[PDB]
Amino acid sequence: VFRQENVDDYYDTGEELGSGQFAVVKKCREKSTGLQYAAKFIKKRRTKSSRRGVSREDIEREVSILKEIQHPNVITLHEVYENKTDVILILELVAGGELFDFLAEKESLTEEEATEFLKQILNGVYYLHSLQIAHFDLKPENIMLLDRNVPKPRIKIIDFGLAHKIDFGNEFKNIFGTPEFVAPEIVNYEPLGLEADMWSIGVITYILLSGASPFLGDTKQETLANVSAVNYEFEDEYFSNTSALAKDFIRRLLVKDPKKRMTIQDSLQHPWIKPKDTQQALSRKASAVNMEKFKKFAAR
Repeated sequence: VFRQENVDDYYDTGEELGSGQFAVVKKCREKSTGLQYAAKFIKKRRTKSSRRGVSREDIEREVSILKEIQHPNVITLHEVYENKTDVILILELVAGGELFDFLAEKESLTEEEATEFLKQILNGVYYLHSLQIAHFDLKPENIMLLDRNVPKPRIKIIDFGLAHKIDFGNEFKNIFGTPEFVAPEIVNYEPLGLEADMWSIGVITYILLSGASPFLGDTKQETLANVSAVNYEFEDEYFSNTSALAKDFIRRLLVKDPKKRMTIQDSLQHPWIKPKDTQQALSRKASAVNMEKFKKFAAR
């Protein structure tokens, strides 16, 4: 059971900010404080038999995950309402748009500058994993900015509709997510855990440095074969001004066996992320993101 009052008693709701299949997001303003939020209206599935709406079980999972988390790089739940047909999540307002679109507006980006945005994603996932929460849905459109018009912008990780508590005593298996971004164990209906987020971080980093999707094929089913076999390459047309350390980073994340894939702790320590000496910090300032190609990717 959630707040029963009419959301309109405490909030002035405004214009639409987007819409998944089962949700509408509007801008809103809390009457008692004048602060701005965003109200996500999730459609309740009313009859078990129905394909429309979201089950109570899926909403309660999202909400109790969201209630549980408090960190500068993940989105904050303010408050939760419900009525006959919806569950209404009052969420923090993330106004800066997708990180990839903002990066596409620069004249260039060194591997050094890129690592500073990526450190923010790494910190968010670090916090999550330390609470045994797997996001299960990391992809660029879920990496946002609080505010784009400031010196050093803050990354916000959004969208917990797929997130789960990993419980030590029981396998979790499922197929879900976007084919280009999901790990092999997801594709193959094998046991899942925190390692899937690590594979998605690999896919994101690859795209950030090159503007190419590592596993994207000509049809959905080709993309899945690509993922499952770990069929990827660093082709020179894309990666020829990309350092050895960045390549090694991606390679330790894009790995079929999840027990052998890098952990979140391991990756905060990797020498691409934390240089150990002058040669390593040099060649990271010296290396550039492939900007011409990258811009094209955020353009599609």
